[PDB]
Amino acid sequence: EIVLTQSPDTLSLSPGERATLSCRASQSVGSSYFAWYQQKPGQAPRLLIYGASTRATGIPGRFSGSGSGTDFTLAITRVEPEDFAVYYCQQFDKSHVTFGQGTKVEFKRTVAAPSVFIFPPSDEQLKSGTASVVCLLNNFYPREAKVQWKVDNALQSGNSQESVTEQDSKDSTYSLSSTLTLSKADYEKHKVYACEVTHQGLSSPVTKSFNR
Amino acid sequence: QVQLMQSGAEVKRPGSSVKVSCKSSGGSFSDYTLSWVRQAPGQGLQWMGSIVPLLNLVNYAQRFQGRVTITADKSTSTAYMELRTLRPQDTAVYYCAREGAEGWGWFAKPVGALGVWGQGTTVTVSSASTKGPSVFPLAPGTAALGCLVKDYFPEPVTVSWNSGALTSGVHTFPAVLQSSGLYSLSSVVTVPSSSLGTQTYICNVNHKPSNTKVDKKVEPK
Amino acid sequence: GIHFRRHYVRHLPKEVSQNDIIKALASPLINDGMVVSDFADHVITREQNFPTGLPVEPVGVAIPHTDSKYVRQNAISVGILAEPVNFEDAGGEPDPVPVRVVFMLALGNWFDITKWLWYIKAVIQDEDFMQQLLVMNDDEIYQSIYTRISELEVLF
Repeated sequence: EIVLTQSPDTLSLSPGERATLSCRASQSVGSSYFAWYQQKPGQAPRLLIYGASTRATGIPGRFSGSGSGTDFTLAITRVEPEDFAVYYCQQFDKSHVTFGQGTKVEFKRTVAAPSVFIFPPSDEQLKSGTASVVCLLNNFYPREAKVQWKVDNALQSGNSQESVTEQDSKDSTYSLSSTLTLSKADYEKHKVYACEVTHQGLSSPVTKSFNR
Repeated sequence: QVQLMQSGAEVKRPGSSVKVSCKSSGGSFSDYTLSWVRQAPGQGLQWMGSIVPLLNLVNYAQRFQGRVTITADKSTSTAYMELRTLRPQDTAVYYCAREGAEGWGWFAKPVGALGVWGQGTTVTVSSASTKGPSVFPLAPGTAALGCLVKDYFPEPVTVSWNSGALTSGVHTFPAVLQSSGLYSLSSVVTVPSSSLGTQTYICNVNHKPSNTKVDKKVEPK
Repeated sequence: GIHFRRHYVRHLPKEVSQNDIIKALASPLINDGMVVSDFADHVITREQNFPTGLPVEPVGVAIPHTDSKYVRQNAISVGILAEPVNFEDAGGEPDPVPVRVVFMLALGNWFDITKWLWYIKAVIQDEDFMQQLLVMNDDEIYQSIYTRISELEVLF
């Protein structure tokens, strides 16, 4: 089939900059059979450009598609807060449809350090027989942050899960939540529980801990 | 012009089948192609098949190798999508889409690209059975607190704070799938430390699949 | 674009079968390199399990075609029948469509099918023109169809 490769994976810019998205094809696609789509979190995709260069109805003039053969380009002249989303290219030239992997256009702000809060497991949860330790990283940019768990200064691995919120429309920052899962018995055999956080906006790894 | 209304969310066991329907609205039903595109949680779009109802011509993504059957009921203007022998990796949002058209009425020129989309149907494939969540408090310048919504199935869970009267600083994180097959999420809120002793904070958890509604007051230990 | 030559229009005599109709409307496309040599049998095979009879109000219209992999270049072949020849209904009705106008489609992309049914809408729309198709001669039908479809897509 015809493979579509989008570039870049993430585009980080402030409102007002030009946004240029590239879609490369492994074979030539007819311009009549190429289309761009926009998808916001929680919603279905929306048609932006069809026929490689024609705007769908109700799509503002700041969107312009171009290209032919194997190289297609989507341009956004002055990016606006409602233009930040994921964009997919699509072809349907040879009786089959393929999409690109998607390009997330994110709001670019100044570097922001995260606030770290560690939460010991609640009393009613230990009654049930399990111990969950939560490490919260609140309002940071960029998204790239690394959390690490240490019990009695012993690095943990394979017993925790992470979750990152979408970019907040408030301050353009991200938030992260990690959850260290332990049995009730293993939670008693240790004293100190810590979550060490490394981020671009931190001069050194910040550590928040508590004593059981 | 055209509206596509799909059926509700579905929960199925691995190896079973799913029939998603999609009812069309104002506009020629048979003259334009209907397509089905799915999207796994956190991933991209995958085409499954297209159908032209007027000629009853269906074109499939050959990667499914017969696992997909797409039919169209012209009398009720409804298209159907049947995915058999389901695997856990088939968990995705299944979209109904109609190709766009330049103009209006019977002479609207087909465009090819998908201009009209359905709201999407969530299909969860898992061996887990329905379970309501248990809610544990995350007890607390500025301070943080929250509630842990652990061990529930299926998605989704809606979380509010003080019956919606608290929306500043709230962050409900996307749920994680645990090794047991049950989901877990966290909902935190940053508040002033000076309010801890005198401001009530209540996390409202509603799990519609199990009709479970939990209110957990959060206080410092 | 799409190729539409003068010899792609042809009147067919009486007592012709459905297969002879398809074979006759495929000869110009085969001789011009628009399709594979086996294009006639592939259209016959599709029409048997995916009929293309359209119960148009003036006269019956049929649109026999096949998959795109047997098509080299986009073209249409028009055949005017002397007597009504039944093509089973593409809708699903248990009774067929008495057809007098046949459009043999050879498109290179499955997703253009909906766009080519739209071109035939521009020819089918005029009731009086469908009546004239049965009385006009060969070159009269070609000029009228060429210009009517030329108003949008590129021809020849």
